[PDB]
Amino acid sequence: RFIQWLRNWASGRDLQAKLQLRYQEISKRTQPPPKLPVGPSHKLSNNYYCTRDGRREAMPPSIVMSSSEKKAVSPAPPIKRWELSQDEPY
Amino acid sequence: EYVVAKLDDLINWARRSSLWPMTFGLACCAVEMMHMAAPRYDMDRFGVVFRASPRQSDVMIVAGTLTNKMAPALRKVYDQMPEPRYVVSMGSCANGGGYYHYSYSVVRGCDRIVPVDIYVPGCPPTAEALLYGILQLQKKIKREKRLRIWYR
Amino acid sequence: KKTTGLVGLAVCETPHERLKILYTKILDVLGHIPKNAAYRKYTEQITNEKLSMVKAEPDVKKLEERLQGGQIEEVILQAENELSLARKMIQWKPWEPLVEEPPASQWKWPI
Amino acid sequence: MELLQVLKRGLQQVSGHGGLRGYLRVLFRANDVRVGTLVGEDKYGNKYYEDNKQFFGRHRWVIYTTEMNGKNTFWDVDGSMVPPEWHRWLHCMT
Amino acid sequence: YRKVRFVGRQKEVNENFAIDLIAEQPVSQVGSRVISCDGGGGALGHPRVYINLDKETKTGTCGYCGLQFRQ
Amino acid sequence: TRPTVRPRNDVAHKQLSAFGEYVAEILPKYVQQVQVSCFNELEICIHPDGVIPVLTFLRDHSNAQFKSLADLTAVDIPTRQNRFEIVYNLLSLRFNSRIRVKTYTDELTPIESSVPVYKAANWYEREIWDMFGVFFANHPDLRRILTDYGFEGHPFRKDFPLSGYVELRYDDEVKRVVAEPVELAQEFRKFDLNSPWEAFPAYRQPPE
Amino acid sequence: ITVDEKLDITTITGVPEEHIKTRKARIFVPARNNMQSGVNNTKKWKMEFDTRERWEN
Amino acid sequence: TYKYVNLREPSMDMKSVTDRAAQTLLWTELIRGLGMTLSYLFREPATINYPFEKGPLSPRFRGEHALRRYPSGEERCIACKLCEAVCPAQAITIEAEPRADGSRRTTRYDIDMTKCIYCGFCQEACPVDAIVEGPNFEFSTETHEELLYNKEKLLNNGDKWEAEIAANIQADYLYR
Amino acid sequence: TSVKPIFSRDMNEAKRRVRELYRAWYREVPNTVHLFQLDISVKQGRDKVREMFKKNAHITDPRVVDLLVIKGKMELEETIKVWKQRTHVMRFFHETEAPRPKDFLSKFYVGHDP
Amino acid sequence: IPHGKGGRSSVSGIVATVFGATGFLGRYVVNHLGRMGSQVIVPHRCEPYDTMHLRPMGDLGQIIFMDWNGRDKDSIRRAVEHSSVVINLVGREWETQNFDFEDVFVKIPQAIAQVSKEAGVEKFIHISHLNADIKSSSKYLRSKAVGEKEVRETFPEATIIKPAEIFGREDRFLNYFANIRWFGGVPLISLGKKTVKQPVYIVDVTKGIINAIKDPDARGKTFAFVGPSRYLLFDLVQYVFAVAHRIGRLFEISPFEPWTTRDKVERIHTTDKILPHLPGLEDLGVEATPLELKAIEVLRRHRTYR
Amino acid sequence: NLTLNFGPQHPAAHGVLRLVMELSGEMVRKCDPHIGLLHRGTEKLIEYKTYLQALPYFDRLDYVSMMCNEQAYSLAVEKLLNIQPPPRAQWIRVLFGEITRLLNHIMAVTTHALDIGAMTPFFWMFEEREKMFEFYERVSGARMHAAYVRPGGVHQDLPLGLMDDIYEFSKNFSLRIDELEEMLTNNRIWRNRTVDIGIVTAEDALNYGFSGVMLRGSGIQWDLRKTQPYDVYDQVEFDVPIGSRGDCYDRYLCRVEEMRQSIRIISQCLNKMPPGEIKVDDAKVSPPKRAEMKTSMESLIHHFKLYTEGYQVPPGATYTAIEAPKGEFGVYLVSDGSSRPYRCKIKAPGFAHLAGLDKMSKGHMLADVVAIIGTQDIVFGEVDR
Ligand SMILES: NC(=O)c1ccc[n+]([C@@H]2O[C@H](COP(=O)([O-])OP(=O)(O)OC[C@H]3O[C@@H](n4cnc5c(N)ncnc54)[C@H](OP(=O)(O)O)[C@@H]3O)[C@@H](O)[C@H]2O)c1
Ligand code: SF4
Ligand code: SF4
Ligand code: SF4
Ligand SMILES: [Zn+2]
Repeated sequence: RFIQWLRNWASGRDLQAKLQLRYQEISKRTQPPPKLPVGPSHKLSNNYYCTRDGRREAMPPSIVMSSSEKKAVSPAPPIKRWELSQDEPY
Repeated sequence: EYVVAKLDDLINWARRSSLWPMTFGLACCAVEMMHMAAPRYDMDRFGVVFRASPRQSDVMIVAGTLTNKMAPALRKVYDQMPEPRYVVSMGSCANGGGYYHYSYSVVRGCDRIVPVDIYVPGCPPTAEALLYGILQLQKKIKREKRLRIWYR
Repeated sequence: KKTTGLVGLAVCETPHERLKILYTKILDVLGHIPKNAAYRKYTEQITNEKLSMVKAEPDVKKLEERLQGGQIEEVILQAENELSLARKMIQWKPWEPLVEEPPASQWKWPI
Repeated sequence: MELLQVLKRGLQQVSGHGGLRGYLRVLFRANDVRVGTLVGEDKYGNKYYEDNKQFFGRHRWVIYTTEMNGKNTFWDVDGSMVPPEWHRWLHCMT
Repeated sequence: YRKVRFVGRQKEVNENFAIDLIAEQPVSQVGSRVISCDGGGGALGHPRVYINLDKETKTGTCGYCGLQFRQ
Repeated sequence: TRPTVRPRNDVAHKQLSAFGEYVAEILPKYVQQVQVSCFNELEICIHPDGVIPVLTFLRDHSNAQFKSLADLTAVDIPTRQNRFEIVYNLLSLRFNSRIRVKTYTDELTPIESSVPVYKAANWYEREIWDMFGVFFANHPDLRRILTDYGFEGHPFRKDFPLSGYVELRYDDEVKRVVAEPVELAQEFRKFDLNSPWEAFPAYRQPPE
Repeated sequence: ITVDEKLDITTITGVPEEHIKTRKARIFVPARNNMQSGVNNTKKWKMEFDTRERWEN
Repeated sequence: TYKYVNLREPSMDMKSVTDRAAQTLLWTELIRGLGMTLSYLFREPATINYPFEKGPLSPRFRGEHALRRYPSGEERCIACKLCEAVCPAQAITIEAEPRADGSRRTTRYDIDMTKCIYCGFCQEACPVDAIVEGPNFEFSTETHEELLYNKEKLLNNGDKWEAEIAANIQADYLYR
Repeated sequence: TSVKPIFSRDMNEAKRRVRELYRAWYREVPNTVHLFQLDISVKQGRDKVREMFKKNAHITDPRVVDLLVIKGKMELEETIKVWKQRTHVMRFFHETEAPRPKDFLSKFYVGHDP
Repeated sequence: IPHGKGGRSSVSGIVATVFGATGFLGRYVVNHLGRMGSQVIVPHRCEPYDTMHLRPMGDLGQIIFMDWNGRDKDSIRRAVEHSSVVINLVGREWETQNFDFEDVFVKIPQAIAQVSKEAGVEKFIHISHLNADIKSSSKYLRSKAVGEKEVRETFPEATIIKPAEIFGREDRFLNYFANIRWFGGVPLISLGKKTVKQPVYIVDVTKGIINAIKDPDARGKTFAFVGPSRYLLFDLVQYVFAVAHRIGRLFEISPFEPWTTRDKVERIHTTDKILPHLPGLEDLGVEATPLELKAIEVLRRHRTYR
Repeated sequence: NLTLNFGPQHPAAHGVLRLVMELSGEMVRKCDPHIGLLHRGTEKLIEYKTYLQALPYFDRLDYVSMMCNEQAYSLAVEKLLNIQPPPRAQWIRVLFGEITRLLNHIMAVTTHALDIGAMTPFFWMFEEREKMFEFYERVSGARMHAAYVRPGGVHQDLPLGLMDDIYEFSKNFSLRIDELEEMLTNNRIWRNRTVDIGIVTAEDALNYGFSGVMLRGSGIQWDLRKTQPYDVYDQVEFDVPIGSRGDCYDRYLCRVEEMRQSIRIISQCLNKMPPGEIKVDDAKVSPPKRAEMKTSMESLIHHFKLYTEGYQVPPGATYTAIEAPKGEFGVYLVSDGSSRPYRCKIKAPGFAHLAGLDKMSKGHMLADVVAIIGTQDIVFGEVDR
């Protein structure tokens, strides 16, 4: 129709990516009942406490406090640089 | 009289047909009102225009949480409104101050300062019950100006 | 190049000898400190480590490798402040021993 | 010349449902003027029209007519007058 | 004393009561020793609990279950 | 040991055990305790005489850049005989390393502030004055931020109770919004939650 | 340095309003809620102030 | 990695300036672009006629409080106080008592609908699944003195509907 | 006391400072009373100024008075400018508050010994 | 019975009932009654919006609103059936176009001298005026003293209060002056003979009630309100233009809320400094207010600074 | 000099932030704003709560982020508790953690373009924003403020759907970002409205302690998104934008390319999710399932006690920060050793990002100053740190 192509001369022409999803091909509903898998060592005869010790980790280790040709070690190796992401860097 | 009381079905209709609100954006209840301004539940042109200068208001809206550093500034703007005014406060932190309620510096209620008429509950009232509060407000206007000086 | 990457600096001007003064500018002031603190033992270690690789080889880009700063004009600023650092090491005295030990139970965490 | 090819679609759409009284009565509440095709059953006179599956948010619109529990005729509806079974449906929850 | 706050307010009050509505139940019977009570349906309602029914033919509504259970 | 336990690493636990060691070696004037956290963090306990120069030493170097002042906080600890605890947190840009500076103090004893050393402490340093009363030295503009104009409490310490004393109300007696003593509608019911039996073996106290 | 060693018992005021002289604190040991027998809730001194009226709202 | 955006030197020759000279002088910009992207007016207005039309929701949507009960009425609540101890605003207050039959029930039951911050943990803390956040946003009374819900609102409010509530739990209880 | 002071040393850089800003308040009380557009008499303001200074005169230790100096000076920052919108200055006067009894027979008829 | 501090959210025992309470006098009195905390029961006549500014004085649950006419009986009885004390301040100026205006000071205080008194109330207090005398002046000033005696038959002990002229913020008598922007400012009536009466200040008025509301023993012993020092002069009218430097009406305007060129103009120029043997204000203490300090507040004209 | 306080004015934007202006005739040269309109008593309030109960008060700290806040809290707690979260759970925290950036970077442009005064790009994008809150309601509990991330990983699994929805959503979004490119980039007046404004590029642009954009887009390449991991977050491919000079228009053009990265990551994340569980299995932290807390004996005692009190956290201080979509997010969570935490000091952006308004403003107009503020993207209630 003639009101259609005036939208297609202005700002390109899209015709499919509407601002509403109110039309068809929006996902309406889903049928099936769910059931969840129970995976991570929930079972028996090997899955067993004192192996999984998720807590009880010790104190922060004290280093030499009050009461030699060292190489002047950095806290970490320095940050090596970056690439330039070869899609369109300009 | 049937002649005179017919007139206030225009005037008390006209004030509930054009409301020019102020909004006090202070906390997370401000953001949801912007989605009411967004044209899904398009707030404009259902009787009520968008934002407006502080002079020309009828319905002020306090949203969010009040602090003691804002309790003077609220009353001064509340004085500058004209006479047929109404106060409607959304947000559960404008009805008792939500939680933050036992804090040392939050205004307890937004009712011990201004007299408020309609209480919408909820951390954010979902811009779905709030148009329902506004249609409650226009439903509240069933008052009369005639048969007030015509009685006394 | 005309922009140095990191905006706010300018390539000003010459590598390989603006640096070579400023390392040697520090090393003469470095000798002024009384040598009992190991501050000299590591600072003179890394400057002699640096200036040996600094003096004097092409190119600018090769001097970026084996000298882990930013760009070469910013490597000035890596040692620019360090000259301002070491001259105030004479003013206060860190080589002096500890002062004001805490009262014997303070850095215990669980109350 | 598109002032008549879509006007033939709109002519039956305006005139051919209720005539002049069924059009002007439903006109005086809002611009909700396009008549729904499919109808619901419940309950009083509020036939919840289900549209032609070409909308969402505006496909399952309702009609308020008259005095659910002793109210006024036509000019005071807060929208809370729906029975508490359609909240499963009118909110599009199922 | 308090009777003035609702004048023209009609006192919206509940109608039914669950103070005594257990007593109109057809009190169940089995003729066994110990019974499950996942009443109201499985995975909802009150949790599983086992009751001894030997003594004045009853159970005692299990507390949780509420329904009068007996033999 | 298993899945669903955090896999620790030893590389960062090695260098942070290595780097912070020769820090106390080259300033044994201010450093009084260094400790390594078991998850790659470092504390350098410093008596506040060296509040300026140790920062000034970490302000610039060639082996330690550390020019990203992230976090100034303040922690109170009663029953310490010197209450408060100013704790910094600074970031090395070139090295991706976190280190904190724990400096104790007391109330009336001032602290030489970090105003020439850092200019990100412009609003952070004033906050401790408003909340605790720790008067930092030589700040160009000490004022009142994040509190109301009439408080006298410095509330973030422990003796200040949950509500204040200043529950505010309006009257039409003349125009004013007047203060009043505080009145609640509900107690804020305080529970009791500490279960006994000592779930932690590692942090066991000296049994005296 | 400006050390200026001096002596005074530090009594600080002005921060509360009047409840310095009004109230009296209490320092005690919480001792074994005797519905059970866990002794972890010893070893820490606590405080609690005066209790005043609780009416009906 | 990197990308250098807005980093492009100009053309600076004979012909390409005429593309930058016709731009400023005759405005081939600002009309082809900005007068066409506004119009773009012929699209359908996506507005919900709120008193008639309503929007979408989810089966796990929160809202008004209500209480459930068993088949023929039993007061599913057992007054095990767990919803109280996890309410962040302490909007719950419950006084219980042994009712004369023997099983314990409630005497006072409160939800500070002002204070209620809707963390919904009460729905996920009851073992006998008593309190339920009912999905109805019908609200907005006119006093502060009204929204404090006593018990005889909530059992009534839990019995204005149940088929609304009983279908949403039954479609969602498998996930949680 | 192994602690450095703030400004004063011992009592004589101190007591000249509390006298100092008193004049700054004293020319301020007539200056603000027409500025903040409130209506009391101006002598009441000068009585309330000396009310505040005289009450805390039971101090025999430096750097606490000096701590009040920083508190006393910071009051003038909002005061000389306009940062207290007609309420905080009125907050000094316990005006609409009901009077405390402060008498033993008077306390006994009302209250569970507050 | 009382409990705790009466700052806010207390009980304080009393349960009052204040009629009228929409004008200048009746509003400002109740604004003390919701401060100490009580069950204030205020019924209004025909005005839902005109009590909106009243509510933020009582905290929560302390106030309650009801509807009543006054010529009806049970609307003045259903509300007052559960209380302890009750005061009244109802009345106004000029005769309505529909009302009777004579019996409103006769049968309307009698309409609450009905079963209201019989129901079990005590310390019922009515208002008087200092100038309401049985003499032949005026149509409004007299016919107020008729209610002072003909209704005094009922409630044999009341302590009916007798105020003088009052000055506050939004009264009529002091705002009758400086609302006279006109082509001539004339006093009443170009003479400095009788001016003026006793302008007691409005804080003293509301303070007299709250001391008397559990005084005790103040029934029958009627009281009078002392004014300022001491009589007053003609200078007051010159005092206006010197320092001033020379609610449910309608939708547009009220047709008749006039300056009333009738017996309004004489009801104030009839001073009558009455008998000092009434106790009546200093014994119901403590009330002592000048005029020169409260005059800056109420007057408001174009200069506002100098 | 005139001392106007153009702020408390409810002139759109956000009627707050009342400040002073000691303007020198027309130029400003002195700006000293006031904050504290919402102090709310936050950091004192948490000292009485437990760990699970205090959790939504992190959620209400922004206006916008719902899953980027509480991402900086559970990851600040799970380090203390020696837990890695289960692998299905980590793919959701990156999914919603890379969907809130498509809420800030829409609001950070439109609300800036409203103070400026353009009307139509405010309504042209929030109408597309509605297609995204249906997700939040479908998965967690509400419109915005969702107590959804827990310390024990994800609360519950997202239902059937939400995989042909997000792929339906994200395949039609780049046309909408190509709209605003025509609306603002190629336009001249908006370019003329913002070029060479707020030129702050020196080493005091980092000595002020700024976080990202109003960083790297002005120069210094650094970010917390591929030098520091969170979860499965390094196993996806993307790049980070850098602008040319140090003004607002070269921190604006970060945000167009930033939204062109979140579409790639979502279209990269959906291909890699395995089926699995939700919670941590050892159940001293996660609650057990509803079908379990009605059958066995072990389930209730590790259910009924887990809501009366909370967890058991070991002592020792900790600290972390993540990428909030406007900056770093410091949390210095002091632990004591019980169900109730000790001090919880937060660092939010805006402390640095608005104290440096003093340097950034002067030498310029008054109408410049409102155009400055909507570039840093400052939200109040978040300056309550
Ligand atoms: N102490 C003095 O100096 C002085 C001076 C002048 C007059 N008075 C008299 O003392 C009292 C002071 O009143 P005010 O200064 O506050 O002004 P006011 O407006 O007259 O207040 C008295 C209340 O009585 C109400 N009223 C009038 N007629 C009524 C009727 N038939 N039925 C029910 N209510 C009626 C009035 O309006 P509503 O009907 O809307 O409630 C008003 O609210 C009045 O009785 C007044 O006549 C005293
Ligand atoms: S609790 Fe409610 S009022 Fe407060 S910030 Fe959140 S949504 Fe807004
Ligand atoms: S929901 Fe649970 S805790 Fe709350 S009253 Fe019911 S049984 Fe008790
Ligand atoms: S609904 Fe929210 S505020 Fe109310 S009890 Fe449940 S979790 Fe607490
Ligand atoms: Zn059972």
